[PDB]
Amino acid sequence: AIRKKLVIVGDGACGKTCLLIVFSKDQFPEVYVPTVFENCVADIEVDGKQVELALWDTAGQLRPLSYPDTDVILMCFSIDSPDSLENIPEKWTPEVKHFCPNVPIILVGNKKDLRNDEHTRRELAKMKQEPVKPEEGRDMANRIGAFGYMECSAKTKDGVREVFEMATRAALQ
Ligand SMILES: Nc1nc2c(ncn2[C@@H]2O[C@H](COP(=O)(O)OP(=O)(O)O)[C@@H](O)[C@H]2O)c(=O)[nH]1
Ligand SMILES: [Mg+2]
Repeated sequence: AIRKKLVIVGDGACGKTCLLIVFSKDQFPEVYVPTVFENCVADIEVDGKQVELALWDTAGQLRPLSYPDTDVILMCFSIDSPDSLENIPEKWTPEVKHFCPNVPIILVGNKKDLRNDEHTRRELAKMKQEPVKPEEGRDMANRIGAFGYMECSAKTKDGVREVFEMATRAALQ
């Protein structure tokens, strides 16, 4: 199998750990771990090629120790948090491109299921905000030079497989 290292970064609580666990175990977690700490390698097949994908979780609140030899980056925000999106160019892209200057980035909008959630929309409206729109994610992907923009929901599994398929294709370049 082809072996590739993936590192996932982004604001705390934007769904990184749940995304990794739903992809690798096909089950939304019932217990809380800040970062995946065991069994970090998942299999995936892309265009006939077997690829082993090592999944490196991070705390988004030492962290640069995860960056060496990375083959692809998942840079995440949450669709229920316009603030987590604004931290993409202000915090995460400067850090990732410093330690991983030419590693491909997939920009990922997590928690897609909350875009139409009424509690989410009510909480954001009291701050004069609304959920991130897909056109905003695409614009940000252009801004930071990401290989692609993907939306997903770890809760519903919608788009999860596609995120990692796109990341693997980017890593194989
Ligand atoms: N509604 C919804 N909640 C999610 C989703 N993914 C993760 N979460 C919730 O969001 C919280 C933070 O998730 P976590 O993966 O630990 O975030 P991390 O700090 O970025 O690793 C937790 O309460 C999760 O249950 C999702 O896709 N949809
Ligand atoms: Mg986590």
